[PDB]
Amino acid sequence: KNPSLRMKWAMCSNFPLALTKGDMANRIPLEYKGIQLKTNAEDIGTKGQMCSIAAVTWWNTYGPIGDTEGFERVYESFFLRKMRLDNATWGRITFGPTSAEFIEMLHCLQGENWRQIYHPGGNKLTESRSQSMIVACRKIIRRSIVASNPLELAVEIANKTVIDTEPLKSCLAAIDGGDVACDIIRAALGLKIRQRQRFGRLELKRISGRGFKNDEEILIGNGTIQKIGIWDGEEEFHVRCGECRGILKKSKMKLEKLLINSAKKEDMRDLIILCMVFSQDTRMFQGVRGEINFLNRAGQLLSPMYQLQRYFLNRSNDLFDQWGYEESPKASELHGINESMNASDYTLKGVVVTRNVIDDFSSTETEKVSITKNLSLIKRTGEVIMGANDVSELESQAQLMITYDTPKMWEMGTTKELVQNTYQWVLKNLVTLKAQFLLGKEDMFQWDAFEAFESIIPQKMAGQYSGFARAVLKQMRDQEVMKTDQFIKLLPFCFSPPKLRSNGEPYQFLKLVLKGGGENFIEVRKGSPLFSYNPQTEVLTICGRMMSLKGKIEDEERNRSMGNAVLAGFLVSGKYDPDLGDFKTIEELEKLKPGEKANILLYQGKPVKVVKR
Amino acid sequence: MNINPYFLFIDVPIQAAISTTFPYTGVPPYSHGTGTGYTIDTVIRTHEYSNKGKQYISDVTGCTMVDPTNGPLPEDNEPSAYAQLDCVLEALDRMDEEHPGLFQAASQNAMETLMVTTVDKLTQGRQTFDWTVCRNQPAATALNTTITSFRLNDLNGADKGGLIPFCQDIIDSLDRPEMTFFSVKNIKRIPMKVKDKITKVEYIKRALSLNTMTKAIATAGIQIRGFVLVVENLAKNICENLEQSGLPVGGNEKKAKLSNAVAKMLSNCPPGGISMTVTGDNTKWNECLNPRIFLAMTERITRDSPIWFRDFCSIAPVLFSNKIARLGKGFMITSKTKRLKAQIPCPDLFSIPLERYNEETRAKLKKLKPFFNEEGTASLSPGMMMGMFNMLSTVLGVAALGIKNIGNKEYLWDGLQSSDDFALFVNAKDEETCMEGINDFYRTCKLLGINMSKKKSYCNETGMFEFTSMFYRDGFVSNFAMELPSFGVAGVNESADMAIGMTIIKNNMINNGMGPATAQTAIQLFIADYRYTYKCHRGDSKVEGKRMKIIKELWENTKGRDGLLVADGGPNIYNLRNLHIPEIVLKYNLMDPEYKGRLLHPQNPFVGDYDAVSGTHSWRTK
Amino acid sequence: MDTFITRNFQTTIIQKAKNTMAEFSEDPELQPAMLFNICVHLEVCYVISDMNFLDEEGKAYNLRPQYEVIEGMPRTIAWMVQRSLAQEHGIETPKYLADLFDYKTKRFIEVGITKGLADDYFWKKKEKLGNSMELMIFSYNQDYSLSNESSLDEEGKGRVLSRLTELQAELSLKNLWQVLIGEEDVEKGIDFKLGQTISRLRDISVPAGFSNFEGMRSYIDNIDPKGAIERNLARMSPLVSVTPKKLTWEDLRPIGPHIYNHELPEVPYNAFLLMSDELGLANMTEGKSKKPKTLAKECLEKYSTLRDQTDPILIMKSEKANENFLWKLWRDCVNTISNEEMSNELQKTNYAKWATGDGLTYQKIMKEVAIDDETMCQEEPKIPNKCRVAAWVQTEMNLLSTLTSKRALDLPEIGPDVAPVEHVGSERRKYFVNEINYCKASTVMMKYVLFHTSLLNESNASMGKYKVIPITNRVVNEKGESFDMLYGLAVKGQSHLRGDTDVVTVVTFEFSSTDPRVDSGKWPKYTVFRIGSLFVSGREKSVYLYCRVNGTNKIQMKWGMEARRCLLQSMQQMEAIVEQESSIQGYDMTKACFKGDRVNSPKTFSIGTQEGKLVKGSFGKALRVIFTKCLMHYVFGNAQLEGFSAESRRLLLLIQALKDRKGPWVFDLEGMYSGIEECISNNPWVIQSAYWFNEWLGFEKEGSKV
Ligand SMILES: [Mg+2]
Ligand SMILES: [Mg+2]
Ligand SMILES: [Mg+2]
Repeated sequence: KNPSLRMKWAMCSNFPLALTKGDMANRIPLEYKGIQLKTNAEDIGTKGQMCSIAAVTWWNTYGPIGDTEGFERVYESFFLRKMRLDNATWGRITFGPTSAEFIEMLHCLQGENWRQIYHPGGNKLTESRSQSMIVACRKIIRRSIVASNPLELAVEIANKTVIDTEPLKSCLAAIDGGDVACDIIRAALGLKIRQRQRFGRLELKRISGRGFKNDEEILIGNGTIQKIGIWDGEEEFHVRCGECRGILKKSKMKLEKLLINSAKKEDMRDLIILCMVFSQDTRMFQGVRGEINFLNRAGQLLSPMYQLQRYFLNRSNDLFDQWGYEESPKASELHGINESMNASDYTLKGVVVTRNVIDDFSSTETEKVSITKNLSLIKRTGEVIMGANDVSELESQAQLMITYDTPKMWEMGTTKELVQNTYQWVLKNLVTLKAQFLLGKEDMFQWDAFEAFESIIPQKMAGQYSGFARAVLKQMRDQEVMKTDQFIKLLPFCFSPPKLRSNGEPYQFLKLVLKGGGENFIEVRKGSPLFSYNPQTEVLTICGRMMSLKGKIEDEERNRSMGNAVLAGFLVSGKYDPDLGDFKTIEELEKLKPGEKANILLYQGKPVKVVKR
Repeated sequence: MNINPYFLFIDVPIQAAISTTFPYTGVPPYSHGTGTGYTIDTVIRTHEYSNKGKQYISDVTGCTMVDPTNGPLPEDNEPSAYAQLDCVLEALDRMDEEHPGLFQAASQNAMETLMVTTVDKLTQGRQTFDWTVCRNQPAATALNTTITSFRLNDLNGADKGGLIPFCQDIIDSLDRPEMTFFSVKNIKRIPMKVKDKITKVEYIKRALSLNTMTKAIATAGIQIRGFVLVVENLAKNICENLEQSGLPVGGNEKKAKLSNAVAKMLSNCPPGGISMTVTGDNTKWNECLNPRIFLAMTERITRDSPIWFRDFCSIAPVLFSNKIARLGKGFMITSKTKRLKAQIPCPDLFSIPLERYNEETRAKLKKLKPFFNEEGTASLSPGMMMGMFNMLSTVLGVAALGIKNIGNKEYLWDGLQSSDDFALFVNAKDEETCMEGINDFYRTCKLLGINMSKKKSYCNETGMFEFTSMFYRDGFVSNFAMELPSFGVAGVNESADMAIGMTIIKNNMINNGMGPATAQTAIQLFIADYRYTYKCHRGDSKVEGKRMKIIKELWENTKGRDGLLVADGGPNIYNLRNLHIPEIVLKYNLMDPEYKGRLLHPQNPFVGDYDAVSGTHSWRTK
Repeated sequence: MDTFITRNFQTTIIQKAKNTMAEFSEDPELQPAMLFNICVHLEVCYVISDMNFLDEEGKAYNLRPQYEVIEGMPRTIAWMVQRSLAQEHGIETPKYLADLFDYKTKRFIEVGITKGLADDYFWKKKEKLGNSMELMIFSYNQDYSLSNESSLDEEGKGRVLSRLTELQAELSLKNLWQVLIGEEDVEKGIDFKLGQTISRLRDISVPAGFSNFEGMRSYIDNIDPKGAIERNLARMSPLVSVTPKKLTWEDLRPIGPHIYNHELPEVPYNAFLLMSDELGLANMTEGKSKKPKTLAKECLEKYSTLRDQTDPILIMKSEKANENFLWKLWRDCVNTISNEEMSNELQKTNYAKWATGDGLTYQKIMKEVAIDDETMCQEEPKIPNKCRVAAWVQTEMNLLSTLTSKRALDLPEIGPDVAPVEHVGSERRKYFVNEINYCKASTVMMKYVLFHTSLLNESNASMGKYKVIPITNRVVNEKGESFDMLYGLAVKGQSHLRGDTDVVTVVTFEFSSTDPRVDSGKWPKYTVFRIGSLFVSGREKSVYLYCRVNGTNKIQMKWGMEARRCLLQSMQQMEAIVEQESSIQGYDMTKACFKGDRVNSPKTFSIGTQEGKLVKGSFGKALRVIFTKCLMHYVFGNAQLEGFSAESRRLLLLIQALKDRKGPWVFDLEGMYSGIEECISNNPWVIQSAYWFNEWLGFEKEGSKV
C-alpha cells in the first residue's frame, strides 16, 4: 500500500522492466560499458526477459531511429492545447473581490483571492509583422521606462532591434499601424505618426469646443482629497477604442452625450468606462470606495486620472452601480445598453448606442510630434497627446523572432542566455579587454555587458563577489602572470563595487551562485555546468556550446598552476604537504595570519599548497 | 527578546494568520478513535440520548430496539434524539413549497439513474464488510464473493447486469431458510474454500452488521450499498437545487457561494436593522439522527413516485434502523507479576467478572449489557453511525433553515448547510431580536433532532464567519486545513508519474486554493522526488549510477538538450501555465530528430485521469 | 457518431436531448446510443405536437394547439406543468413524467419508439404505467399501436414513419445500426417486490404511534402537518435555550491557569531528535552522494577521539534506564559503522535483544487460560501528567527561528515565467527562500525528514534484526562549500510482525554540547554520557551523548518523512498574509510587504516582548517565526495538540470579532474554555501555546482601551 517506496526499491533492482520479444527487443546489447542492460536468463515456463532502466536510457541514446511522421496527427488535441497556450496573450493580475478553452487554464486564471486576465490565441499568423513590431516596441518602452532619461535609452535600443531580418525603423516606417508604444518609438526615432489624443486605450479627436485645466481639490467615494486638473467648458470629441467608435460631448465634471455603435462587448465596455473616466463626472469620483494607490512598472505613483482609469477598469461594477439609469427613446436608429451591454431600454445615464455608421477619424494625418525625456509626445501647440502611461500592459510572444543587439535588453533572458551572451562578448573582445586590462585601467568593469551580468548576481553577495573577483584579477596581473580562462570567468563579476570585509581582504568563495540556482553557479576553481574549460585542447564550453580558444591563449599561461588564481592573496608554494592538516575551509583561510601556509583541493585529485602574502 | 507567535495577530487578521493550520486533511497517526472501547462508547452515547423513548424487542433478530422518535420533548440542553415526525414533515412540506417540482424531479432523476446503473458500480467504494468471511474486503472482492455465494443459493441477479435485479436478490436472500456460501479458512495453513452454511437469523444479523474499521469508524456490507447509492443520489438531486446546500460545492465556487450568501443577506436587511451570523457546530450529529426520521424523509420526498421506487428507497433506512454494531477485536487483560497477556474477544466480554476491567470499561460494560447480543455484537437502532447519509442529513438541515420564522416574529433567518457544519444568518431590528431568532432556531433544531453546539457555535455581526473550514472576512477567504501534496511518486511508470504529479499540483491549486508560489514549490519538490526515485538527474549534473552514466553520454551527444525529458536527464520546463500539457508534447519542437525518433519509436520493446504520450518510458513492471 | 447526430438533427433538438440525458447521467458523452434514442423521441414528439392544432370551442384547425409538449424541458418545470394540468382538468397526476398532453380528450400521452415491433412494446408500457396515460407506439418498420381513435391521424403518422425510415437507412448504410439500443433497456426493472423478512423489518422501523409501515405511509401521504413546529415550540420547556451573552474583553480569561502552578513538574523534552541542542560533526565533501554508512564512517574517522572513547562518563541517567545497556549498544553501533563490512548489522544481536528491552515483552496465552486466571485484569489507562510552563520551549522557539551559516535546502528548477501570476509566484518564492534558506528550523526539518526516510528504507527485509541508522544530513554554506553532518547514530529494533502499526524500538544516541544539568527538568527521558571535547574556533566545548530508547512504526516513519510539508505550509501562510494585504489594494503587495515601495513602507510585525515591552521586526523575521511554529507544531503533534489547535481557533475568532467591533455573542463560554483546557496536560507545545495566548490576550485587552 506504499507504491512510492515500492517503485523506489524496484528502480534500485537490476532488471525490473518487462521486455518484449522481437527483432527490436533483441537489438539491446547484453551489457553496455559494464552495465547489464538485459538479463541473460531463460524463464522456465514464462520465457519472460527483463531489462534495466539503463536499457531504456540506451535505447533513447543509441537505439534505432524510428519514423516520427504523423506523430502530431495522432496526438492532435495535446498539440492544439500547446498551440493555444503559446499564442495566448496575458493581461494583468488583480487581487481582492466559460469556454472550454478557458477551463484548461483555470488553474492559472482564477484564484481564491486573485484573478488573471487571459486572452486565448491560435492561428493569428497573418499579420505577424505588425504583431512582432508592437511586441518589440512595448518591450523597449518597458525597458526604457525604469531607466533615468528614458528617451535616450529607448532611442539607443530601438536602433539595434531587428524583427526577423528588417530593422525596427523600417517596420515602423512601412507598416504605419501599431499602438501607442509604436507611436512613441516612431516619435523617438524621428519618424511621423498619426495625430490623436490618447487616454489609456481611448483615442480622442476633438471636433468642437475648448477646455482649460484648473487645479482643484476633489473628494472621492473613499473619502480622500485629491489634486486634479479639471476640464471646464463644453467639448466634443470623436472617440475610438479597438473596434468601437462614437462621439462624446462633455462639460465641467459631467458627461452630456455619449453616442456609440455596436461592437465587441469587452471593447464597448472599455470604451464606455474610459469615456466616463475622461468625462471627469463627479458621479464617477463618488464611486471610488476602495484604495487608489496603483503604481507603474517604474515604481512611481500614477496620476489621479490614470489611477481612476485603472481602478474602474478593474472594478467596472462600482461605476455602473453609481452611474444611474434612464430609458432610451424608441427610435429605430437609437438603442440602449445595460451594465452587461445587452439590448435593454433600461440604459445607462448619458450613454446610447446607434445604428448609423459613425465615420472614423483615422484619416491620414502624418505629423512630426515632439518627444520629451519621459516618453511624452507634445504637439507644436504644447499639449501632451500621449505618454508612457497610455501604453497597453498586455503581453504576448512575437510571431517573428525579434533580436535586440544591445546588452540593455539581455535582462530579458533566462539567466543562461544572459550568461551565454556575456561570456561570448568577453571572448569576442578578449584581445582588447586584456590589452586594456594590462594597463592599470579598470573602466572595463563598467561595460554594459557587465551591467546585464549584475542583474543575475544576488544583491546581497554582489559586492563580495565583485571584490573577490577584482582581487583575484589584480593578483593575476601585478604580482604574478595571468591565466586567460580564470580572467574570462571572473571578469564579469567585477562590475559591483568591492565589499571587502573589515580586515581589508576580500571574501573568499568556492562557488559564485546566480539567480535560479540548482545548476546556475560558477566554480571559482573547477568546471561548472555553466562554464567549463579544457586546459589542453583550448576549448571554452559555455553551457555545452564548445567554442575554440586558439591564439588568444599564451604559452607561458599553461605551465602555471591553476592554484595561483583561486583565492585572493594566496600564491601557490611547495606541494601537497600532509603535515599542516586537511584541506582547510575558506573560514580558516580568511582567518589565517599573513605569511602562513595552507592546503587546498582544487578538484578531485589535484591537491595544492598556498601561502598568504 | 522572547518570540511569541500569537503576536502575529496584532498585525494580521486572525483569518489570514491561521491559514492552513493543518497541512493535512486525513487522520493523523496518533488521533485514532478505533477499538472496542470506542465502539462501546458510541453505543452507550447513542442509547443515552434516546433512553427516554420507546424500547421493545425485535421480532426478526431479537435485539433490544430503542425508538426516540415522537418521544417526550427535552427539558434540558443535552443532546436529544426525540425528533417529532410532524415537525419534520412540516419542514419538508415547506421545503417542497419553496421549490415546486424539486422533490418530484429529484425522485425521477434518481429512479432513471438507478434503472441505468449496473452491478459493477458497487466496486468504486471503500472497504466493505464481507459476511462470507466476516471481514473487511475491498468492494470488488466483497461483491464477487457475494455474487458467487448467491449463485450457490440459486440467486442469479448479478448476471443480468442491472443493479435492480441484484438488489432484488439481496433482499430475497433474507427470506431463504438457510444460506450456503464459500468460506475461506486457514486450514501449516492455507486459504482453502469450503462450503459453509448458516441459518436465516444468523444471515440476517450478518447482513445488518456494520464492522468496525481499522485502516468513518464503521463499514457496511454489500447488502446495503446498492440501496444507499440510490438514496444518496436522490438526496444529491435535491441538494444541488438548494441555495443553502454547500456540500457538493468545491474550489473557487465555494468562495462564490459564501460571498453570494453574505451579500444576499446583507441586501435584505431592514433599513436601520442588524444582521448577525452564527458560526454553528452540531453536537452528536451522528448519534442523534434517527434512521426512522430518514425513512419518513424518503417517504415524503418520493410521495408521487411509483410504489416500486418508494419501496426501493425505503429499504436502506429500513436496514439502518435495524442495524447491528460489531464491537471489534475485544479487550486485553494482562498479569504484571506473571508477565502474561491475553485478548478477550467480543463474545467473551462478560465471561469474566466486571471487577477485572478498569473502572471506565467496567461502567461501559455495565451500561452495554442490556443491548449486548451473545455473539460479540450490540444493538444500535437509534442514531446514524457515521457518514452514510450525508446528503440526506444536509437536506434535513436545510429544511430546518427554511422555516425562516416562528410566531411571525420580527426576525428572518437563512443559512448554509454542509451536513453537520452550518452557518446561520438572522436579520432583525436589534441584537435582542436577533438572539431571539437564534434561540428559536436552536429550539426548532432540537425538535428536528439536530443539536446545535453551544460550546462551539457563536455569533457576531454579518461580514465575518466560517463554513466548512473556510474563513470569510470582508470578502477575503482563507482555509484552515489543506492536504498538501504527499511525497514520492505515483509509482506507475516514469512517463505517467510526471503527468500524475503535475495534475495533482494543478488540481490542488484549482480546488484546494493553493497559491502560485506554493504550487511552484510543489513542482520543485515533486521534480526532486521524481529524480530521486527514477535516478534521472540532469545530464550536466555530477551524479553516479548505472543509468546516469548513459544519461550523461546522451546529454553530451544531443544538441537540443532542452528537448530531452526529465527522465532522460533533460531540464524541467514545467510552470503554472503548462501543467495541463504532456512534457513530450511540450518538448516536441525542441527535440533532436534522432532522439525524438528513438524515443518515439513505434516498435520499441518497452511499452509492449492523466494525459501521457506512449513511448519508451511507458514501460511495465511485473 | 457526433457527426451524424449533428447532421440529421437540428441544433435545438440536440441541445434539448443533451440536457435531458445529462440530468440523470453523469457520463452523457460515453453512451451516444441513448442520445440517439432521446433525439429520435424528441423528433417524434414534435412531429406529433408541432402540426396538430385546435381552436377555442371545438375547431381542429387562432394559435391554440391540441398537444402540449412536456418532454425536452427541465424536469423541475415539467413536473409543475404536469401537476397544474392534472389539477385544472380534474384528472389524476400520473406517477411518471409523461411526454405529451392531449387537449381534445384531456389525457397524458406516452410515445414510444420500438426497434422490434409495436403491440409488444405497447403492452410493456401498459404494464409499467397502466391506465394512467394513453400510449402512442411507432416502430422503425411501418407499424403503429394507439389506445385511442381520436388520436394522431394518418398525416402525422406518415411524417414520423418517413423520419424513422430515413434514420434507419442512414444507420444501415453507415455501419452504425449495431449501436442502436431499444427503449426497453432504459426501462429495465420495475418489478421490485419486497420479501417477508424485509417487510417485517420495515414494519418495526416506524416511529412511535404507528403499527405498521402502511400506517406511517398513509399518515405522511395524507396528513397536513401545518402548525406542528409552532405547536411543539409553544409547549417546549423554557429551560431549553441558547442563553446568549454579549461577549466583552472582561469575559475572556486566561486559559489553563494551572500551568502557572509551581507545584507541578515542568514539561520535559520528548521530541524524537534534538532540535536546538543538536551538534553535528562536519566533514567537507565535493557534493558526491555517499552511502549513509560510509558518511558515518568518514565523519567518525575525522573525529577519532569521540569515536575511540571506550569508557563512559555518565552525566545523567533516566530513572528506569540501564546505562550499561545503552553504552554497550552505542559501542556496538560505532564498531558496526567503523568495520569494513558493507552491512549495517549489529554484531551482538543477542545482547542488543535485552539492551533495547525487546526481550521484556509479555507472552500471549490462550484466552481460556486467561479467563480462568483471576489475577489477569485490564490495565488502567495512563493519565497524562499535568505540567507547568518550562522555559526550554521558549528557548527552542527563540533559537530555531534564527539564521545560521548552513542551508540544507536545494530545490530543482522550473520552466521560465511568461504569465504575470507566474512572476508573482516566483517573486514570492524568491523572498521566502531568501528568508528561510539559512534558518535553523530548515536544517532541523531536513534532518528529521532524512532520518525518517532512512528508518523507512531499512524496513524492506531488515525488520527482523538490529541495524544502525546514522543520523546524517548534507548542508551548504554561503561560500559554496558542502558538508556532511553526522548528528549521532540510531539502532533500529526489529518487529517480528509486519502489520504497519507494530512498534519498533529505536535507540538514539545523539551528539550535543548542552549540559543536561543546566536544565535538569528538561531531560528526565534521557541518559547522557560525556563522550569528549571539540574545537570549533579555538574554543573547547564539551561533547555529550544523549541516549534514549524511543519507539515508532511504519506509519510514524511516513509521517516524519511527510514533515517536509512544513515548507509548503509556511509558503501558503505567507501567501495568505500577502494576499490579505493586497486585497486592500488592487495589486500584488509582495515587494511592498518585504522591501517596501515609494508609496508603501516596509511592513513590520510584532514578534515578541523584551522585558514586557512589544518588539517589532521585519517580514523575514515573521516568516522565520511562522516556519518555526509550523515545524514545532509538526514535531510535537499528538492528540492533545490537534485538539488544542482545533479548539482555540474559536476563541481566536471571537477575539477577532471583539477587535473588529462586530459585537460577538456567546452561548457557552465556560464550555468553550473547558473544551480548550482539557487538552493542556503534558504537551510542551500546547502549554507554551497557552502561555503565549494568555500573554497576547493581555496585550490585546490593554490595546483595546487605547
Ligand atoms: Mg461537513
Ligand atoms: Mg460554520
Ligand atoms: Mg418520455
